[PDB]
Amino acid sequence: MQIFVKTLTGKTITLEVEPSDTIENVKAKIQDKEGIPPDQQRLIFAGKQLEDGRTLSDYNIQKESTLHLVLRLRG
Amino acid sequence: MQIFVKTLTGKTITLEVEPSDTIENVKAKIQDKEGIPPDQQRLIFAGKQLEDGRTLSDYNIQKESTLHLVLRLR
Repeated sequence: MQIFVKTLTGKTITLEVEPSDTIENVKAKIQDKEGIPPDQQRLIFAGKQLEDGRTLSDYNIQKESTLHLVLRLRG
Repeated sequence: MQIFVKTLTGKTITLEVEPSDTIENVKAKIQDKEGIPPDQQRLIFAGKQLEDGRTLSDYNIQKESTLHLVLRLR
């Protein structure tokens, strides 16, 4: 399925994910597509900071939902 | 010299740079520190987006200046 990923600047990309992906898998797919380390990715949906071990579908993330990405600057 | 680099939420790093460092060099220094690819970085100084082949001193970025970093999602 396709979701959107959006930063605080409004920049938006599309990302192919599976509903059964863990958040870690989602961050890995962002890293593959964009080169951003997973530990640098804070992903937010509907108020909540998304946790790596949880699954997208369990957060009721939907087809064409948008995750918000914030840069962590962890290094 | 030291400069600061900040995200839109206020996350801050320092970098060791020279006035003659190109913007490409500085992005590569950020990649070294943070793992972020240079072509994924946009750096801004006091409203002005910094261009890869120019140097810090071109923008009158002196010691202890702050730059802001955003992702390009390129």
